Amino acid sequence: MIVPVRCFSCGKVVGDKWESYLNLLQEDELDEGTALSRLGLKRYCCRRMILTHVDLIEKFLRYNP
Amino acid sequence: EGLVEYIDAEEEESILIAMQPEDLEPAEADVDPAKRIRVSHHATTFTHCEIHPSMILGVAASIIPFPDHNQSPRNTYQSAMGKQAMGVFLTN
Amino acid sequence: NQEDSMIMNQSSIDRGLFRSLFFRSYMDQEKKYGMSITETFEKPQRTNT
Amino acid sequence: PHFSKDDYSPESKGFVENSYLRGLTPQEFFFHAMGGREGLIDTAVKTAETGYIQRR
Amino acid sequence: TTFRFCRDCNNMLYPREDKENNRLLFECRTCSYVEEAGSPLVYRHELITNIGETAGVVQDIGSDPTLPRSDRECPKCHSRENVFFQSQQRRKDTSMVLFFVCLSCSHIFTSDQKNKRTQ
Amino acid sequence: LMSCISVGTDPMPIITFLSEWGMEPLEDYVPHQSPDATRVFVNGVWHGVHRNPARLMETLRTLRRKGDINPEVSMIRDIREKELKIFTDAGRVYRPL
Amino acid sequence: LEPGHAADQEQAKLIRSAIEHTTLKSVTIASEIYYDPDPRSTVIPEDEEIIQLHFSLQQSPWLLRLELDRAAMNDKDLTMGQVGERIKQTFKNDLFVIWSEDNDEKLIIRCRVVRAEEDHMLKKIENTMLENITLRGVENIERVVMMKY
Amino acid sequence: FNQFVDYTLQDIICEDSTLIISFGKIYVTKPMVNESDGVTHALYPQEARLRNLTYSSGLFVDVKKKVFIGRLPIMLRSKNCYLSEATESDLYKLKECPF
Amino acid sequence: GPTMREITETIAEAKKKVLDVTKEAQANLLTAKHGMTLRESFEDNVVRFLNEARDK
Amino acid sequence: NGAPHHAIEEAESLLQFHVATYMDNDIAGQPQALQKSGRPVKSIRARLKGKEGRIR
Amino acid sequence: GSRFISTLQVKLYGREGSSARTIKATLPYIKQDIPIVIIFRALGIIPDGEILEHICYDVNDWQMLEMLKPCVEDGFVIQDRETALDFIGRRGTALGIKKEKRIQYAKDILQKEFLPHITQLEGFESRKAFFLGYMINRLLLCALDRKDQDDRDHFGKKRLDLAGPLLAQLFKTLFKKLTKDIFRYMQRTVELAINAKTITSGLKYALATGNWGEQKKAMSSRAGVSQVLNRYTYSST
Ligand SMILES: [Zn+2]
Ligand SMILES: [Zn+2]
Ligand SMILES: [Zn+2]
Repeated sequence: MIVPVRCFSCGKVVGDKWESYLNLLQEDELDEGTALSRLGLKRYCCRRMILTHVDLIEKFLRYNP
Repeated sequence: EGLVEYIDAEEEESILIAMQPEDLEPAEADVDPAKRIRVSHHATTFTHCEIHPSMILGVAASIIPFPDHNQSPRNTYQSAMGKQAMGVFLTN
Repeated sequence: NQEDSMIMNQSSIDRGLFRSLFFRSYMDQEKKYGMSITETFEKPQRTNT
Repeated sequence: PHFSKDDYSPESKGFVENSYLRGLTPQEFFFHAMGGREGLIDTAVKTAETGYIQRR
Repeated sequence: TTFRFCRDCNNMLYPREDKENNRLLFECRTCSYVEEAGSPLVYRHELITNIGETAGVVQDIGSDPTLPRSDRECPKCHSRENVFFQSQQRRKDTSMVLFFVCLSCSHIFTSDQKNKRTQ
Repeated sequence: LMSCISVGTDPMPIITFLSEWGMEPLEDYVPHQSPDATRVFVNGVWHGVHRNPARLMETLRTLRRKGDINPEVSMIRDIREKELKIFTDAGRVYRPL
Repeated sequence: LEPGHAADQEQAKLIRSAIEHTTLKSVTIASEIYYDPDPRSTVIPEDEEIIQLHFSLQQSPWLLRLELDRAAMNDKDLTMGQVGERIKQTFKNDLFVIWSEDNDEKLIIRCRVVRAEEDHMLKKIENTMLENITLRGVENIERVVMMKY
Repeated sequence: FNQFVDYTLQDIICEDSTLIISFGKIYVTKPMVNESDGVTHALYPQEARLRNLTYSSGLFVDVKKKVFIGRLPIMLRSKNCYLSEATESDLYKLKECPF
Repeated sequence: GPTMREITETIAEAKKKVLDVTKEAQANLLTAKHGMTLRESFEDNVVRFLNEARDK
Repeated sequence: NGAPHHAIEEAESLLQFHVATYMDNDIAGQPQALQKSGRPVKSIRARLKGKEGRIR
Repeated sequence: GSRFISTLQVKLYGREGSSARTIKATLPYIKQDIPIVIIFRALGIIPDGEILEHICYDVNDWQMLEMLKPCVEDGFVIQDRETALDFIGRRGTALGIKKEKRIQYAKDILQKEFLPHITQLEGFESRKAFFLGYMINRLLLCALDRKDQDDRDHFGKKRLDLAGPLLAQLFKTLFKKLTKDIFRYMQRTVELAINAKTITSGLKYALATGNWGEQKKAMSSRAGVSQVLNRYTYSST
């Protein structure tokens, strides 16, 4: 829905790292591999957390109330 | 532009289809051991070419990763389970 | 995790793994039996039978 | 339709040259699916047939 | 066998014996017509058939893409340009012999090594 | 995924086209005269016969490829069986190639 | 197989031959009806030799001719006379049977009826000949395989 | 569905039609709701789902010697449906999912 | 790797053993098995080779 | 009352039908005695007829 | 249009190795099977040889022709069009003696109910007699082991009736029932007001219940045509 607070597997906080991940991709023109790593998402459990996240909240927000 | 055509099963009986374009168009005048063992482009009478063999599959089996690496019934079972699954079905 | 059963990370389940929402919708109508006679949506109470 | 006529070859009549590790070809995949489906039916049919056999 | 019809009727002809002269005749049963026979053969069965073997050998045979090709030289033109089939006689017991058609002289030849045909 | 089902075309433009492109009407068929003649069928109706189907097919195939004949219309030529079957027909399952 | 015969494959072959059902239909290439009015001569020049012999050490002018397959006769290890005698006993004194020898280029059986509306009768005989008649073997016993158990 | 509404529907009217009184051009309205407390207004899918109404439109034929025949349930995203010609932003407003 | 080379070869030689029979039957040299069609006989050998192959 | 005698045989056939169709409604080559709904009507027979009958 | 599935069977009587292997055909509203040759004469093709030419298109095909030799014999007892039509009309029933009844009945069946595609129009005997011939030709090609028996399961010879043709089946049923409702109001007019509900509610019932048949009395009627859309996953939808 929205970026999970913390990695399921190890519990490292990935809650802050969303907007910053997206700016590394867009503005910095970085690839996902280096972007995740710059944010310091070291183990693949944490990488899959952000890398594979679908931010549907953005679609839901588009509806009226 | 007549580069693509619609073919039913009755018409299919009169044509000869190539699977891949590139791997099924020139002719012989090394090979990767890891790769699967393919047939031949020996037919000089090719009328049509397949857009992609994976288009033989439908919605359900199209979610199966590497189904060409599974026993056929195991794919039939996963075709049935994707319905018993869960997630966002619509944003509204 | 024997015979098609599996072990799951309790720690991960907490952190939100495979947790889902579930909704059920219940419905009703004020039916009109004959003429003027109608059902009423109200909080009822112990009155006659 | 991917084969020429009167092709009695291992490749044409459904011999799956490959392993599951290597992956099946499109032809191999379909011929496997053809035989596979016969399994699922035969199973379905036997579950029925054996049911009654047990009861009688 | 051959099929002959009655003129002035176009109806089928039935055999009749000319016992006095010992000869076969074909009479019309719709009219007074009679004619001498051509062959003494009247009926033929053919249980082990060879007719139907090379069916549909249209001159457009070559334009069928579905048909396979070979590089065998023709017994006539010696062109290494062919199209082949086997059945056409869709019986159970049928041999696997191949029937080659030339995309030049248009003559049919068999891969038959045991038998020595002409058609 | 790529499958589609024929919606239903009108056979009349094809029938009108065939007669104008070498189709003898069934009522004028003389089998002893035209013994190699290819039978032309439109929606399981034997309309007549054609003496040079080769050219007729060439014309029809490129007529459909141009879009002048609806792309959903199926047209098959079984050379061996001396037959040309056409389907304007609704309900057929087709794929693109 | 009989106790003292288990090892002998030839004994086994003999029984296979004795029990496996064989019809006239299975050995026949084609069946033909001709109008050969003179029993002493023949319109068919192949049979010109066959007549000359089976007429050295009154009949129907209509002839029923059967061609037999050498290959079929060989798999079923049959003789022309074997086949012939079987036809002979099926119609007894009602059908006149002559046949070519196991050497002659073409394997033929010539049949004439004994003693108005006669041609139509031969077509009935050709059906009884192919369909009805049993050469060797036991009925229903259709294919017999040899196995070294 | 589109083939049926556009073409097939007109044919079904004009094949037995006329009596002893003929049927003409069939007109297919956009989906509507003929309700009491009012008369009729346009019915969008999300409304029909919630209010348990049928998403169908009016059927009109010219009778010779115009006329309401009944209501044809419309297929969603078809030629005659409102969503067919609607943008991503229109759907989100219409509470309909773009997907 | 070498065991894969050995398999690829095993399948290959079986395919050729099949072709050799396929041409033998097409040349009308193949003699039918007792109580079996030439076709029934050929097909039996083919599927026997292609199975022998998978097993090896 | 005024028995037309070929209207009596009519009502008698009807009584025979309802007494028949009450015990067994699924009669051989005869129409089903369907409800208002068109729903066939449970025969006493059908109640006891197995897998879900009183017995089974 | 119409929707009248009258199926025609062209049977080859007698098994392999049976005398008198005759060819008869299943005619709609005609109680008995008619020998092919009788039909051809009832269509105008009267001399057995013209009948043969409509069936076997090659005079060098002695094999196929020997198979039609008994057919000709089977038909021989009927030699004109009237004799042929009366024979068919007798097999229909109704003791309709004779010209304006028996014969006219046969004329009608051949025009309207025999091979209803092609044309149901008057003068198309040539067309229908060639097609019957093509059917016999195809039949014999199989009996002679030339062609193979048809695959009843070939997907190309199958159709899938989607949302539209299904709604079309219903609209025809309902609008024709509405036509009857209109025709009843006109007769009642011993001298507008047409029931709109029949079409609205009709389509509603079927799409609701999934029982593709009018309208509460849907038996025998196709059930499970219309079912609620699955919404667990986008892909499951
Ligand atoms: Zn982690
Ligand atoms: Zn005559
Ligand atoms: Zn040549």
